[PDB]
Amino acid sequence: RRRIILFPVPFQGHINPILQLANVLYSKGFSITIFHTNFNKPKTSNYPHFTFRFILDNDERISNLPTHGPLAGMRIPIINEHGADELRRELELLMLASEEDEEVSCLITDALWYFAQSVADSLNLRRLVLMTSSLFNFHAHVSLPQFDELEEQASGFPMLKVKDIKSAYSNWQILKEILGKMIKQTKASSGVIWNSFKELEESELETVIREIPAPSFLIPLPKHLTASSSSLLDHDRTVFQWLDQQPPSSVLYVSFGSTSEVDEKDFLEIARGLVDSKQSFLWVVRPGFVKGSTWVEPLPDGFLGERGRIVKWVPQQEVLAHGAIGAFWTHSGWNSTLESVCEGVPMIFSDFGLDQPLNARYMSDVLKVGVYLENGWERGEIANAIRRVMVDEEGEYIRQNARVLKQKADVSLMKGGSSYESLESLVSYISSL
Ligand SMILES: O=c1ccn([C@@H]2O[C@H](COP(=O)(O)OP(=O)(O)O)[C@@H](O)[C@H]2O)c(=O)[nH]1
Repeated sequence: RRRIILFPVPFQGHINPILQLANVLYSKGFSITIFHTNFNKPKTSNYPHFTFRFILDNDERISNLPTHGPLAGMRIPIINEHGADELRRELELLMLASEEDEEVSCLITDALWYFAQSVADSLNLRRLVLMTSSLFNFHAHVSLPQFDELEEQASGFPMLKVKDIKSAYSNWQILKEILGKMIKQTKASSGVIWNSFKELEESELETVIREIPAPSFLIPLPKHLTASSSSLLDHDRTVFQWLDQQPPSSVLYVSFGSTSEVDEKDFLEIARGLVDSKQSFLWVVRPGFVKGSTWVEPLPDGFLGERGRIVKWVPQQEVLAHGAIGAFWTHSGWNSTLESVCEGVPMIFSDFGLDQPLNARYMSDVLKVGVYLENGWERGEIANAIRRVMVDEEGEYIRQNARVLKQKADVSLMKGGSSYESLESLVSYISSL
């Protein structure tokens, strides 16, 4: 009796949170249509209860781009600057074809689809925005003019060091423009859904209240459901029979997300830090991860030994919840970070720029749930980080913080919790649009 249209950005880390939201909203009585590009499409047969519509790449034009590297997502700007007419065409089709007693309540877009705002306005259709990065991260964007007028303790941001900012915003006419339209149009939206929870980013709520005149809602989506049904790669599910053989809290999970890439100098250094830590590890290396190779070709044989295993892909949150996991070495993508937080797993942080440095520093020095490794890649430093989080008594407090943080995330979903009442408002709000 009330349908919601959800249009994600076709990259994991963007597909994952939006389909989590859609499932949650489905949990609350709404119908779901997903607008998706054919590129990077998820497995629609995992969502029998969703209707999928494929758009904007079907009859191609400027999107005959490469499918796998740092230059896909050039689709993002292209579609932003050229997709408006098709989007309006497709939305109008769907609103024609519903109704008997089925309105369309709103359109929820990834905040990167800033072109969607004027399209929805043109159809008198409320639009809601979904942020896939943190509130802290929005607090640094919407402060990127004090930074410009000007190495350690960033002025007006004691959380961060200058290294942090100068690595985060190091491509800054490259995405200056589209980062700002993004903000411009989520301010002008009818509401913003944030994938976190109030007690995770309490220090950041004031900014969001004062910068964004639309209502905000903080929902830790990974506490509602994992993102597994929206996996673009196939799960290596054999890891769990191997995890069932390990003692509790004695495996380090290692994974640098869906898009990062490292050059062989560094890939072989990470291996040795793993071996040098003498901890057991389950290492996800996406085929593509390494400069030179397809998968993990520069790796010698048995080099990991009896304690190491390597795979192309897992159901990450489910692994983070297995009792064998004692720590998570991550590139600090916001989804991974939130998943590890919601499962109570402490982290070792690396990063590849772009919100990742700020996620790492916030979890490292504010919440104190991990060790920020990046002054580079060095074996002994890597081994020291793994052991301080996993074994050292010095790091008992980080492990303890991780457990309490998860409890805070659990409590927030209970009646009178921040996340509970946030979701309750969101449903109420959408139902009156
Ligand atoms: O082997 C893997 C590696 C990662 N992921 C998921 O991929 C997403 C990556 O999102 P994130 O923001 O952390 O990283 P990004 O790829 O955007 O840098 C997370 O939900 C992970 O749980 C997964 O399911 N299996």
